Amino acid sequence: ARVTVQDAVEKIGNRFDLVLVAARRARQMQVGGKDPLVPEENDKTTVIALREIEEGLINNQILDVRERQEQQEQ
Amino acid sequence: QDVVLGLYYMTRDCVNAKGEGMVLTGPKEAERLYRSGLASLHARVKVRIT
Amino acid sequence: TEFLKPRLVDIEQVSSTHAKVTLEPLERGFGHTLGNALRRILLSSMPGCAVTEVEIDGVLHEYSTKEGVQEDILEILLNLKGLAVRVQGKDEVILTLNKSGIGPVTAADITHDGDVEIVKPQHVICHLTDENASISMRIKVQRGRGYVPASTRILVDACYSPVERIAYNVEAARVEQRTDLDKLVIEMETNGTIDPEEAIRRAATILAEQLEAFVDLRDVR
Amino acid sequence: VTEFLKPRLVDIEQVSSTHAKVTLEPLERGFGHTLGNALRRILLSSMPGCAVTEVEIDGVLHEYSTKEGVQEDILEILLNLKGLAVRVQGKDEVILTLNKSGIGPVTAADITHDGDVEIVKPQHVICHLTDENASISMRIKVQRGRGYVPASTRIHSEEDERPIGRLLVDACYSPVERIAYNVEAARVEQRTDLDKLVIEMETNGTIDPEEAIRRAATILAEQLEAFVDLRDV
Amino acid sequence: EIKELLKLGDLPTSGQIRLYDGRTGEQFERPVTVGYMYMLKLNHLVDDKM
Amino acid sequence: REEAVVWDILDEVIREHPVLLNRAPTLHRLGIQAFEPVLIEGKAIQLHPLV
Amino acid sequence: KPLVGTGMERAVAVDSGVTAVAKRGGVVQYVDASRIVIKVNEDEMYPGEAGIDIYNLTKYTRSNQNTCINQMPCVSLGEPVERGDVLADGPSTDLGELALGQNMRVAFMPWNGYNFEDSILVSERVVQEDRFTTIHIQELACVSRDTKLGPEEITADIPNVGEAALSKLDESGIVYIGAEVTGGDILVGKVTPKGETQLTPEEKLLRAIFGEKASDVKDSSLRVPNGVSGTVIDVQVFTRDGVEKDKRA
Repeated sequence: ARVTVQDAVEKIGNRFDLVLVAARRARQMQVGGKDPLVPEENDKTTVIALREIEEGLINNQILDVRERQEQQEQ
Repeated sequence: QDVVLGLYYMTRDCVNAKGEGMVLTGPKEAERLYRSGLASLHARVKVRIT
Repeated sequence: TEFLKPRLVDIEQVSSTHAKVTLEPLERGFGHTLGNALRRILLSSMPGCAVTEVEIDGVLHEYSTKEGVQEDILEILLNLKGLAVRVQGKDEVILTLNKSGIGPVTAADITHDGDVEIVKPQHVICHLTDENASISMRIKVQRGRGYVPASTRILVDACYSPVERIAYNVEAARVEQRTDLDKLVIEMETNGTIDPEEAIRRAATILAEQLEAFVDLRDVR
Repeated sequence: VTEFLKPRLVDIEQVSSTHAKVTLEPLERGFGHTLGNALRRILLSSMPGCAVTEVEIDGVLHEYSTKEGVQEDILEILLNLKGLAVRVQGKDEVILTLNKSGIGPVTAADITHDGDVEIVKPQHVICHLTDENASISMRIKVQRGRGYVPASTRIHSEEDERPIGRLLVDACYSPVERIAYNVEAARVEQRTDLDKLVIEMETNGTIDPEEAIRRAATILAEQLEAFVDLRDV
Repeated sequence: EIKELLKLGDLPTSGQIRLYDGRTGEQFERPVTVGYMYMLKLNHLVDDKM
Repeated sequence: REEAVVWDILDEVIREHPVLLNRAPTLHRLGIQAFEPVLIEGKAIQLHPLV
Repeated sequence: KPLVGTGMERAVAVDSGVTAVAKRGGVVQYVDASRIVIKVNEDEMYPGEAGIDIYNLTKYTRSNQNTCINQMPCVSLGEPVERGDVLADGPSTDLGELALGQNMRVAFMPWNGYNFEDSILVSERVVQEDRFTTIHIQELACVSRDTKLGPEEITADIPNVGEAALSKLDESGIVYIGAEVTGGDILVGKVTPKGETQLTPEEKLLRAIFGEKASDVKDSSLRVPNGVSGTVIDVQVFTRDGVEKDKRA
């Protein structure tokens, strides 16, 4: 479970900003804002966020849109 | 010294095998090898490969 | 004295040809016991109804080429060894073959009986026939176990068990006090005649009724 | 398949004192090696057995100190009582005494023969009796149980805070030492598919060999019950 | 003068005895040199480093 | 006191957590590598044979 | 003993130093742990009233790097002993030959990957037989004398005592011989009474709450740290002129 993040290396052009994207996703997944779509088989919230990045439903742009729509609704 | 040794022994060809020249599919050689009457050397035998 | 009975999941896989059963948890040094028991109880001695003898009309000698086949006179033998047709009522029956035209031999074209039940029409016996008609052949099946290399003249290996590969994996368990235990994962593949869990049940009945001569006195509660 | 050929026990021999040649004449195509490989590993892995668990010695405090009037240390005496073999039938925990003073070696039959304690070895070596003064009073506890359990597991989940004098012994039961088996050709005038197998068991006068093979068959019959009688989770 | 002490005590001169398996119980290949040598135990162990 | 609840919590935490391993002489960059722990009886770690 | 020997291990074992050498010996009259007496010889004898050579064996003593020294008796009652040979076997010096290793069954097999790059495989028989089992005697020496305050008494019925330590001490001071040590327990206790200091009244209320001895001493007993657990052997603290009461010394 979440061995290599090679799919995000193929999708997102850089892998060093991928760590900041994954931390920004995982803090929102562990505090609140969106329910986990991946069930907790044997993993924690950061591994679920990394698997959601590996599936290809989140990147820097989607998290920027999410941050702007969370700052707009306040 | 262990994995290379094992993959060198199980893939080394040698003559005078037990039950020579059998025509057989892919996974059925593990079916034949585990019980009895088959060596791992098994030279010059044409079988199925995908 | 005391032991433990496992209560977890048993079968969660694709029920067509894959089989991965889980046995957690057990006792230390016993996954190998059940593995070595089921392997030699299901692999070497298991009844079946596979193809024993194939007699084609023509040359009664080696590799039988140029007798109504084009690409290979030996691949049809492997295709008939891969086919498993169960027999319910009788013991030994002989089937024929009828094919017309150029194309792959359809398994549904074989004339079946009440006890003859083909497992799948998609099995191709022969592929390339460059002739307007084909030559019939006798296919005799038996109910004998003991898959051995055949050395009996007048020819292919009669298959005993419908499975093709058996292996087992031993994994540690996460019980509270006992750590080094056995989680038996049996990876075994079946061609698709009978479902694999009933084959595991048949090996279990072999191991059960094999040992009923020693559990007579005293009674096992 | 009508598998009616069942193995029966027959003509169990006994050569000197310990190993009993248990013979199985009805066999099958290839079930001899399977039955031997299962039976030896199940018998050597898990079977009930009784041996010395701890000893309370009157007149000493700990196991590292020595005792007067003997030719053997107390820790070596506990290691020799670790290899002491005895069987019990009535209960599980049996406390046994031992009191003799004199000149000469002591035996295993020196202790009090009770209805539950059946001492099988006459020539066991314990610490000797040197000259005129050796007050040996050992309270040997024999406990029925299972395979090898260390002393730290015995201390764990047992809050008693034992007094000084109770010396713990590592539970080295070892009921069966070696099992040698092979496959031999069976009786003539058959279907030319029968074999036979002989099993030697170093059960050293503690557990009966027929009881041992029936216990092994019972464990192998009882551990296969996650099979055919199956339920959904 | 070592092969004669081998074959005196009912042992082969090659010093190789065929071993079976403890996990699968099957027969191994060509026989394996077994014996009894003089072995030691060092000071360094896990109870003074963990 | 080693009750079963903290054994279950230990099994839950150790199953999914990265743990770094390294050597006290570290002259390569390959020395510091993360892995996943498993409760194994004894008090000595094992090292993976491809490491 | 080494089945694969050299031949010079006899000269090593007779000159190792920790042995029981023979000087004008003979028939051994009495064999015991740290007690062996020898009958006087009639042929080779001294004119000094037939002095008896008695060897005191050093058994279960501490060596360097946490090693137990033992002296296993080899001779019996009523056998003549000549000159040159050994009478008692020392640590790993069985029968008068140096044997500091053992002999177990060796099979040369790469088995199941458990022997990768010249490893060692040990089964359960070696664990059950308790071979290669050694005894580490750890020293826990402490000082309770000649500080800058004054003379001290041994442990003075020290406060901050546990229930297992109250079950360990018989009367006062050092615990009973053969007690158990698990985790942090009071093994060596000491006090430090001051002559001219501040008596610190702030902890005085603690003296009213917890502590048998007055808490103004502020002592620190040498407890057993983590990683050390076992059983004590002997008490050989101190010898000096003008012996005091000394409940355990």
